Parts: sequence; structure tokens; C-alpha cells
Amino acid sequence: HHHHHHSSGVDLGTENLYFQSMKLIRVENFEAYFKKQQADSNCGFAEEYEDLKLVGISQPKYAAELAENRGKNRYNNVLPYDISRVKLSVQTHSTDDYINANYMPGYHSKKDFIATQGPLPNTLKDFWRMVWEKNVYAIIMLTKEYWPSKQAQDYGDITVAMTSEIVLPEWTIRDFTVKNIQTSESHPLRQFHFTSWPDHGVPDTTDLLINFRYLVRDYMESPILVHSSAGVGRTGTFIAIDRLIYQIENENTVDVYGIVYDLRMHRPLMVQTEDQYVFLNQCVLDIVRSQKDLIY
Ligand SMILES: [Cl-]
Ligand code: NI
Ligand code: NI
Ligand code: NI
Ligand code: NI
Ligand code: NI
Repeated sequence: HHHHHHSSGVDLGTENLYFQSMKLIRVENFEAYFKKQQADSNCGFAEEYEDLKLVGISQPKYAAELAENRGKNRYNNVLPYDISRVKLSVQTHSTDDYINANYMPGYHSKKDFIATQGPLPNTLKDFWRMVWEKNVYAIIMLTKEYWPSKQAQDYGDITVAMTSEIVLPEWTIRDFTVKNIQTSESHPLRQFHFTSWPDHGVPDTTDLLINFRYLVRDYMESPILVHSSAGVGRTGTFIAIDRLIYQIENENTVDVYGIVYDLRMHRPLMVQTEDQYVFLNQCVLDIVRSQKDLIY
């Protein structure tokens, strides 16, 4: 009974959704389209990106604005929308449910990812609770510590213990156990840490992002938790490329505009600069160029 179509003049956000929330390009036409869009200092891509700027930002975020939850946001202007926020269980009051995090769609489902900020000192117990309560098995950390290394640490009613650390040049892979001290139930956890993605910036090469993503997929119901400082820019770019690669492999099509549109509908600022958006397109170009008769 929830399936309905809106009349005009009811929600201008929904009208935009129906009208222009997609720009689908077949891979066979993508090199020609990329050439057009990158001309004159990326004018075409800049227009796509500026058309995305107000998407999603009219949605309510009352929980995020509660006085009780102010200390739980890193920035007073990066706030989770109510509709997609990760709601935690409650012990003492309703606001116990709050964390600056959102469910983000991936290629396969609407809860494929949780996008969140790197924990604060006062939200560290909440962050590991989320990991526990939402059955997270993979964490993706994009930066340029909230976990133990030496011995087990308790964060609230959860104990975390490190079981492996492999340091590589571009990234680190850490394994943990996450154990509810009240119930004794333990889950495994793998953390994939990309170690030089600059804030507001992009990795040094497209291979680094693509190969890191494929590392995440080869080394993994349950959400993938992605975080960065604000939980939007690098986090959104990561999720986007993952969605794009699946769309290229399974469909023969690309929709960077539509995937970022969809991200913005679930959390603010996803893919936070124009260069990150252009970078997603250069990633696609390089994937397309690498996947590419005698006459008698
Ligand atoms: Cl950082
Ligand atoms: Ni229904
Ligand atoms: Ni439905
Ligand atoms: Ni219908
Ligand atoms: Ni409606
Ligand atoms: Ni900054």
C-alpha cells in the first residue's frame, strides 16, 4: 500500500527525482563522452557536479539537531538525514540511539554500506556498539587510532582485540574480534585502511583506488562500514567506484551522476569536491580503456 506517485506541486525534491536523477552512458560511448566532458578545464563534468549540489539537502535531520546529540557530530554542518540514519539500541534515553552515520545504497541493496565519521573520543563506545549491533564485518578507513593493538580494550560492553596487522605501502589490513562482554558472543572483523588519500583530494593514481577496492572485495546481510574524517568526501568516492565497477561488469553502462545523486539522498556531501567527481570519471575511463581482423 506504500506505492504511490506524487502530483505536481507536492514535493519539488520528488519532482527532481522523477525528472533528472540519472545520466546513463553505455561503456561503448564512454570514451567519446569523457572527451567532451573533460574539455575546457572539465566544463561538462563541472556542470554535472553543480547540478548535484542541492540534492538531498531539503530533508529533515531533527535527531542530528537535538541538543543532546550536539557533542556527537564532528562538524555542526555535516548532519545525518533522519530517513537513512543508523539508529542504535537504547538503554537510558531515546538519544542513546544517535550516531553520525547513514545507510548508503550499494549496487546490491539499500543497506550495503554505512557511511560514518571517524569516531570522536566521546563517541568511541557508540561507534563500536554500531559495529557490534549492526553486524559489521568489514571496516574501510580512508585517511592521510580507535582500535587496540597491544592488548584487548573494552569500549562500553564490547571488547576489541587485534588478531593481525599487515602493513603494505599503500594500505594496511587489520583483523579484530569484537565480543559482547554481556553475552560472550564474538564476531570477526577486518579493517582495510587506505593510508594516503588527502582530505578534499584524491589518491595519486586511479590504480590505487581501483586496486584498493578490489582488495576490499577479494579479502572480505551485513553492511560495509566506510569512514573518513567527515564521512562524506573520500567515503562517498569509495562507495561510488564500487557501485560503478559492478555496473560496468554486470550492465555495460556507467552512471556516475546517478550514483552520486543517490548517495546525496542518503547523506550530505557524498563526493565532496569536483575533482573527486572528475576522478571517478577518470577511474571509469581507465577501466574502459583496459577492457578494450585481417582483410584479404
Ligand atoms: Cl585524516
Ligand atoms: Ni505498499
Ligand atoms: Ni517498496
Ligand atoms: Ni507505479
Ligand atoms: Ni510520498
Ligand atoms: Ni578541510
